[PDB]
Amino acid sequence: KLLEHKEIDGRLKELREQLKELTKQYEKSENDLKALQSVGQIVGEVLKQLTEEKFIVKATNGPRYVVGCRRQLDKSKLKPGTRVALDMTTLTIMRYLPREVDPLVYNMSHEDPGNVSYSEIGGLSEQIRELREVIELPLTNPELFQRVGIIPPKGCLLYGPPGTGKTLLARAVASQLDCNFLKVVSSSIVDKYIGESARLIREMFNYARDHQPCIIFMDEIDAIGGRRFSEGTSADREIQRTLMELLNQMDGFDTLHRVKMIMATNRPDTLDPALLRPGRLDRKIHIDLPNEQARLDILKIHAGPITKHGEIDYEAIVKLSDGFNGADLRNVCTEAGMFAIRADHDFVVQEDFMKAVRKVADSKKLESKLDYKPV
Amino acid sequence: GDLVGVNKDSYLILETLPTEYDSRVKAMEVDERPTEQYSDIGGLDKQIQELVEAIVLPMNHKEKFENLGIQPP
Amino acid sequence: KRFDSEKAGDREVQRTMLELLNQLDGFQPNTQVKVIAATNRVDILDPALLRSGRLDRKIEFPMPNEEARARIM
Ligand SMILES: Nc1ncnc2c1ncn2[C@@H]1O[C@H](COP(=O)(O)OP(=O)(O)OP(=O)(O)O)[C@@H](O)[C@H]1O
Ligand SMILES: [Mg+2]
Repeated sequence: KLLEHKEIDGRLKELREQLKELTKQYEKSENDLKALQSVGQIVGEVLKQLTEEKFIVKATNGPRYVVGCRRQLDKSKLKPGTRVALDMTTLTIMRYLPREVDPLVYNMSHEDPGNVSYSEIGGLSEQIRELREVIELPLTNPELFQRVGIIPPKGCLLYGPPGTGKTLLARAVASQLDCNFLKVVSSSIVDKYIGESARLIREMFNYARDHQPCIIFMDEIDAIGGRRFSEGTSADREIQRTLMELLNQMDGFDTLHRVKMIMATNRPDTLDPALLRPGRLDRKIHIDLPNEQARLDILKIHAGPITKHGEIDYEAIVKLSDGFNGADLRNVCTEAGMFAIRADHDFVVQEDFMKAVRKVADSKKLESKLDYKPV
Repeated sequence: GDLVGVNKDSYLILETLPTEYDSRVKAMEVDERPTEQYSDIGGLDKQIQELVEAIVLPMNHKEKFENLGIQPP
Repeated sequence: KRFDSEKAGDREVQRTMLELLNQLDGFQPNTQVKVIAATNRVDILDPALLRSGRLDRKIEFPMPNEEARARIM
């Protein structure tokens, strides 16, 4: 009846639907054209101001300039040492910025998808308490030590034979504590440039100083913590330079506060005598080979989840496995599972454990049995 | 730490590039697969069986492992 | 093997070896790549490389016997 406009109304509706996208496209084009009418600014550091309108600033590279400043900008925030942005054609102060954070330190700040807890580690229930006595209680209830009249230690190191559970304990501590944490390997902070090696460590200590509650953990300290050579070769005294820089950063002319460090190595003979001095590494922690009860605990921890069948006797396994490690017992479980894999079975019998123990036992003949102790 | 292409004069990001790898690392990947078969090796049956059950097997038959609760070597 | 000295030493290769050790097992577990290694003199090799979690299975190749020699010929 009144549909004389219905066709034209539908045409108008379709045209409006198209105009919606045409206006989204016009907006996108407007943003694209607006964005491409700006330029960057150089970054530098202020040193001091000569007069009301003249400052002297240093870029990231060498050259230093005598420059002016913007009129509207506040002049009460420009203390020496701050970071500023300058125009690229007139070199005038335009804006001040907060302190830099290195991408390396940002990556080091948070990298831990693991979620290991205290239930997965066994046999060393005393050393874990000894370690937690350093980094947990003083950071939360600090008036007790002040009441007694002492100061809690700062750092500690863990040593022992390979594969006794040091990095695992460090992972558990890092994954079960609510505080800022840094994780790094000592062999990944070295590069061929002249000053980068000693700059990275200074940067990470500055970052730790900013966020006052932090913990620093460095694995394989023997990479850069070795003894200092006499009549040594070139390209090797740079590592020593980094070493004494580190020795000065911790327990140096300026005191550290609310900062703790953890180090791990499986042979502490080669460490410098100055790095082991009390006042820098206050506590030495030993993680020795497991005992019979410790071996039984580790076996019960690792042999649990497997789809076992029949009756199991851990006493013979404990008696046979002597001088083993946690890795060795995990290997025993894996080899038992492998013997189960052969003969086409889907369950495990204690005879597989008995076979796997003696299969693992003879592979230790070709491995040295030396033990090293710090001195 | 990302790798970006920037305008030469205005200094603005124009596109994002894939992560780059060292040439020496890239040059060590195999291209022409060898043609040697298992049939031309004699007197090493135990070694072959022990090696194949730890490398090839955990790739094509992983379902045989988690069904038991054992991690591969 | 590593060692201790005070007149001169060899430490760069030891640092690369330490990084290689850290790649296997270490702080970050890896479960997508497999490692095969070959050598012909084991007594001069660092014990940390021979740990059970880092190199799990160890295979030894004996000299061929009579039948193996005939098969090879
Ligand atoms: N007490 C323990 N309880 C359970 N597992 C343990 C224990 N000690 C060691 N392990 C085993 O050790 C394996 C790896 O050990 P870890 O990485 O801690 O070695 P490590 O002692 O730091 O040696 P290194 O760094 O010198 O090679 C873990 O996967 C775990 O199964
Ligand atoms: Mg470790």
